[PDB]
Amino acid sequence: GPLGSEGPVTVVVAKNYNEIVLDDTKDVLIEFYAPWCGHCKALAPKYEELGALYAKSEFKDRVVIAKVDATANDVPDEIQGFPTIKLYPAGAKGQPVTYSGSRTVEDLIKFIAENGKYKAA
Repeated sequence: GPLGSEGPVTVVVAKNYNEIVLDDTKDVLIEFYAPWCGHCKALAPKYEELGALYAKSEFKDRVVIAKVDATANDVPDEIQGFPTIKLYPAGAKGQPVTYSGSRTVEDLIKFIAENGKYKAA
């Protein structure tokens, strides 16, 4: 009620980065960004919306969309910059998709269900 915002997306830190992305029993969506980057700010509200969208509405107990920062944490995966979007298909621990630049939200959603093994959408 009084507090509806705050903590909208799932949090993934080096302390639980592996346990999460590893979870093949469910759909995982990790997005890396920088707290100083501007382009990331615009993608912040977008990725945050769709995140909680299915995270609780459709795949409440099947999908997990979290966002990590390149400042300090696990992030074993390499990055050219940051504005990155990876999707781990449930059951396929070796087929993470890599976005070449988010253009819209409709594309990010259709991707999770397209590349995602669980079809989180």
